[PDB]
Amino acid sequence: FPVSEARVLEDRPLSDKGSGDSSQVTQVSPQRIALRLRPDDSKNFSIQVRQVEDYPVDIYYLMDLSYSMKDDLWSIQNLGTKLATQMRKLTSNLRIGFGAFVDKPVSPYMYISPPEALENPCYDMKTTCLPMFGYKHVLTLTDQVTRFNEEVKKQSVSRNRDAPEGGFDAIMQATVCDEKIGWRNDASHLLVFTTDAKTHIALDGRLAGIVQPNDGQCHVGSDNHYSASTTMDYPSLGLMTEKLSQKNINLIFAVTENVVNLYQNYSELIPGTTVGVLSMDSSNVLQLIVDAYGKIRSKVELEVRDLPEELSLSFNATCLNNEVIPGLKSCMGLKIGDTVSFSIEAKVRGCPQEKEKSFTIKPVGFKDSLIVQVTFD
Amino acid sequence: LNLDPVQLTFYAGPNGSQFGFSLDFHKDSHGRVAIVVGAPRTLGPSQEETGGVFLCPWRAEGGQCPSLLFDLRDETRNVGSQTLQTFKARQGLGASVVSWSDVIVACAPWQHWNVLEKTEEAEKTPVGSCFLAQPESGRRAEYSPCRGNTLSRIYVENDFSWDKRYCEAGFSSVVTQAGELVLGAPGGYYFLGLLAQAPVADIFSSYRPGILLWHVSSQSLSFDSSNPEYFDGYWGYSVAVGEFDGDLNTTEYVVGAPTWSWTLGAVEILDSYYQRLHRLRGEQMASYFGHSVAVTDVNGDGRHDLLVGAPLYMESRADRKLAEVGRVYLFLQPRGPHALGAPSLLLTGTQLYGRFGSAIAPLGDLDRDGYNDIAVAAPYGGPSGRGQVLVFLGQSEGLRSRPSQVLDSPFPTGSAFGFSLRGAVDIDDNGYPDLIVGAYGANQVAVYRAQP
Amino acid sequence: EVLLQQSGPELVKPGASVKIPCKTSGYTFTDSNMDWVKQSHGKSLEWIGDINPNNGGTLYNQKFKDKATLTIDKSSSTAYMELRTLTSEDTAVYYCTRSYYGRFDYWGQGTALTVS
Amino acid sequence: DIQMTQTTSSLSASLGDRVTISCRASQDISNYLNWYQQKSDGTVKLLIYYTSRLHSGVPSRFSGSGSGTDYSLTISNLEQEDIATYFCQQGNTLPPTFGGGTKLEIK
Ligand SMILES: *[C@@H]1O[C@H](CO)[C@@H](O[C@@H]2O[C@H](CO)[C@@H](O[C@H]3O[C@H](CO)[C@@H](O)[C@H](O[C@H]4O[C@H](CO)[C@@H](O)[C@H](O)[C@@H]4O)[C@@H]3O)[C@H](O)[C@H]2NC(C)=O)[C@H](O)[C@H]1NC(C)=O
Ligand SMILES: *[C@@H]1O[C@H](CO)[C@@H](O[C@@H]2O[C@H](CO)[C@@H](O[C@H]3O[C@H](CO)[C@@H](O)[C@H](O)[C@@H]3O)[C@H](O)[C@H]2NC(C)=O)[C@H](O)[C@H]1NC(C)=O
Ligand SMILES: *[C@@H]1O[C@H](CO)[C@@H](O[C@@H]2O[C@H](CO)[C@@H](O)[C@H](O)[C@H]2NC(C)=O)[C@H](O)[C@H]1NC(C)=O
Ligand SMILES: *[C@@H]1O[C@H](CO)[C@@H](O)[C@H](O)[C@H]1NC(C)=O
Ligand SMILES: [Ca+2]
Ligand SMILES: [Ca+2]
Ligand SMILES: [Ca+2]
Ligand SMILES: [Ca+2]
Ligand SMILES: [Ca+2]
Ligand SMILES: [Ca+2]
Ligand SMILES: [Mg+2]
Repeated sequence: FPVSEARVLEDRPLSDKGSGDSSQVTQVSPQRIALRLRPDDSKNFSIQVRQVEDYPVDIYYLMDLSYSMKDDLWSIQNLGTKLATQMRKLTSNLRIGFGAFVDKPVSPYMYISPPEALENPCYDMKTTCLPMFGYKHVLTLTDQVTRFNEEVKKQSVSRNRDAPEGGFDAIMQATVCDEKIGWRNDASHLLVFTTDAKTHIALDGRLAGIVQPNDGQCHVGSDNHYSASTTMDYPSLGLMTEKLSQKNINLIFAVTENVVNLYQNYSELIPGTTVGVLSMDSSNVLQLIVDAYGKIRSKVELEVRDLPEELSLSFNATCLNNEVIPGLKSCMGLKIGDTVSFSIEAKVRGCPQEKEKSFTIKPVGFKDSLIVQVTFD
Repeated sequence: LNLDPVQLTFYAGPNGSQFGFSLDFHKDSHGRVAIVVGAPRTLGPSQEETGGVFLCPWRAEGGQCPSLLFDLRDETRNVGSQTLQTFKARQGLGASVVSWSDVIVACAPWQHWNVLEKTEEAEKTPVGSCFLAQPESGRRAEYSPCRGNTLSRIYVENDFSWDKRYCEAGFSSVVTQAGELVLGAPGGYYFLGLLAQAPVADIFSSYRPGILLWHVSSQSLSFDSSNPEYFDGYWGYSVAVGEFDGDLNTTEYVVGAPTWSWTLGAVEILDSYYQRLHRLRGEQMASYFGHSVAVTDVNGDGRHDLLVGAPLYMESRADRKLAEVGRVYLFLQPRGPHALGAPSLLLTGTQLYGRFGSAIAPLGDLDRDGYNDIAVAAPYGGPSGRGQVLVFLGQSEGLRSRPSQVLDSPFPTGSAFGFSLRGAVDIDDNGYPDLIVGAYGANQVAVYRAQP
Repeated sequence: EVLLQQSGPELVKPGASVKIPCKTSGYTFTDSNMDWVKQSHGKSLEWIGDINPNNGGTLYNQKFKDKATLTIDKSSSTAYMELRTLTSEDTAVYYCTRSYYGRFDYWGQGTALTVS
Repeated sequence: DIQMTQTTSSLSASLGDRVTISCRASQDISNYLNWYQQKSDGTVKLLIYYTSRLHSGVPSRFSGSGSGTDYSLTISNLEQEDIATYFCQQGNTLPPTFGGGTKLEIK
């Protein structure tokens, strides 16, 4: 009679520290499974992920730049130096970048009359401000932090027409442009998204005449501007949470208290995200990144990629040293260092017409992954 | 059930013009059902994309289509001490067309407008317009309800009250049976949304070619709410008409605000005075509950059951926590003592990012069994992502759970097939309504004749 | 002008059913439902059952659901509620209202019922 | 279900005057609330529906100004023909439950 059996392949030990140069710190074990399972059966396999100490962090400070945001360019204009020395004890070597956005530089989101308004939209107002930009990458993720406090002083706000902002055009380009921003692949990425108003979503740009839906490509050209922003719709939350996962990005909505309940509701639709509280003058964002890095390393919610519809799951978590919670994926309240475990039971359905497949049981925001080379004898 | 797609008829417009963005039938004086198709990117006389409308006659061979000669030239008028100025440039003349059985109300939401008084101006913005045209008598007539002339120095001193400059009126237009014209201006009152109801016969009567600013004096716009839920609601993004309050004289609008109450979205029902009868809040945020409303009796009880598209609705699966597929609601209007507002049926798409529900078309009695049968479209559904149109018959308690038949797009990928449908119009007199689908990405329109 | 002219007063021995007919005049019958309301001795009235003229819908109050077999006469534009197993506590006035878009527009007379 | 209460079950004021029939909803309903005038010896007819929509055959004095749970019928110029029991009906969720009934008295 046939029997089912499953072997590990790599199953390397979890790494205590993460300050190693290129030792390839692994935060998941095992790494490969050779699940051999008969039609209409189930054979479990247990994994144990871990948050390692001193793991590289990528703080890409993608902030709004509307006119209401000008009270905030005078606080951030010394950030980066403070963020380094105050995150230097929670990570060994971080890279900080800087994105920016207002909205689609098109009507009716921008003032296009009198013709001077396109040159500076602060024309009816007494002041002056830069023209509108959809998303202008400003600083690539760099190890040295004195490059960030210098490259924010050279930033100024641009004002729009409607209260919503084209934030999600920026969150998605910053996610699907790995070479431009410079996401360190062997690191955990925090996309601090500083805004103070609601954001447009897909099918929202039809007011501007834009109907081509977002496709998810790196349209940030060599000029470090979002090029196709006046001919491509905003990204839907569905097509944004896919990119935010596929690049292992832990989004941090660093938003204002008047809009927190708006984003505390989005972050239940985007896995692996945090919502903060930003003061009027954005003087707490230095403290807000850290509390959002201690609240996103306090969760190991497991996401599954390329799961075939036949191979169902029903997996019992393993929280702190006893807590077998069948059906849970979200052992929360963890620490920087404490390892957890999981007990995954693959519920196969029938005999797949393809002999072999493979999926991934990687945790959210971690490149380290469990690929399951499923086989069928 | 009976929309045999083996032999279509393809109507094609100028390449690169989005021919098929918005369409509607038009019964001429002889009963010759001719297709009106809106092409918001057709080149004008200045080698610039200023829309255009292609009154396609019904040919069993499809092909090209003669356009409706409209005004695509910028008009300026020094009326009073103000430089009234229309910028018909990128105006999308055809972004939403509709026909009142002899009149082609083809709108242009992104038609700008500006008035100057010696120093200042109204901050040129898309007030939109709706060019009306009788194909027989050929008498054009514009109708722009939001062409104000208040200087911008006053709007800033009124907290942007009655700031109907951003209207984009004609974004979604529907013409009632009695003869009104119900524009949807999802930028009116500073992106809070409004409607304009001016009877068609009273637009031709009160249109003088040459003067840009004029009030119809029979129109009736909506009201500028100050409820922070309404802010940035894009109210009127897609409107439809039905009968929801008993008086068969008045008609009730089915306005859909997709970004309502911080992106949640709600489809409001309101009588001819814009007093809210009903309001249907959406399930979850960032789903455009209300991007595409439709109204038809889908259970043969005499009540106008409305349908609400939620193109960006993220369903719950076992692999993806929330995989965006779209959802079409069905709020059966209760014939009993209770009230409309509980979603009777929840149709959900299958393909990720298919936007299942961005265009619903009340085909009417498609198989002649008494009950009307809508047809939903996923512009990026199907197993490949080239578009799809699903036909949901309504049996007795609302619609059928499973689509009767799907219409996989015959156009290449990117055509956005299904972005605009129309139904309940027999185009060749088989006795059965014939569905036509607007694939604007491929600059074509497909006609699906319903063989019995 | 539509009048929902109902029947007259009845008297019933306890434990025996009673039929309450509600004739409709003008107003083509199948436009709207034909609800029913019971007004007790304390002049507090709660409704009993709905019925759909096109096809018997029989939407009830789940409190009268047993002893209110609602019937209808589409052809003769009449509507019944056939109360059953009557008791001394269900002597009241039974209106024969019409729903129409979730209102109760038009009721008509009101059948006095008495149980001895 | 939803229990509808009219606190003042017996209101009284002089003729030609304005009085406001209150009505409260236990559970928050929308703006679905009818109003019924029942005078002596039956003959109950429909007043304003959907919290303010005058019926076809009703004077223009009746008007309602409710929203949420707190509903009202502010009758103006109380004539001799307006003394009756006024019932408020919820008509949102099955089953539609009427009010306690406000007796009116000319003083
Ligand atoms: C983030 O998500 C939260 C939960 O997902 C939202 O809270 C919800 O807010 C909605 C209203 O948008 C509310 O829905 C019902 O709430 C009432 C029931 O308790 C009901 O009465 C409401 O209907 C109306 O009632 C009165 C009538 O005048 C109005 O004053 C109300 O404002 C409302 O319009 C409505 O049907 C949920 O109950 C509520 N849930 C919870 C758990 O509190 C947040 O609003 C949301 N934040 C955002 C979108 O910024
Ligand atoms: C994940 O948690 C599940 C919830 O407890 C668990 O299901 C339970 O598993 C135990 C295992 O012993 C079963 O206990 C025994 O029950 C009867 C005797 O009463 C035996 O016939 C069974 O074969 C079994 O040995 C529970 O009955 C079962 N509860 C159910 C099915 O509702 C899973 O086993 C857990 N899986 C993993 C991988 O941890
Ligand atoms: C999931 O797989 C694990 C593999 O270790 C199973 O764990 C063993 O289960 C047997 C019987 O259930 C025990 O006698 C062993 O002591 C367990 N091993 C350890 C290290 O504790 C587990 O049983 C499997 N899941 C289920 C539901 O049986
Ligand atoms: C239409 O124009 C597009 C872009 O200019 C081009 O790619 C396509 O080949 C054209 N199609 C035809 C039929 O000319
Ligand atoms: Ca600010
Ligand atoms: Ca903006
Ligand atoms: Ca009406
Ligand atoms: Ca119906
Ligand atoms: Ca049918
Ligand atoms: Ca036909
Ligand atoms: Mg702003």
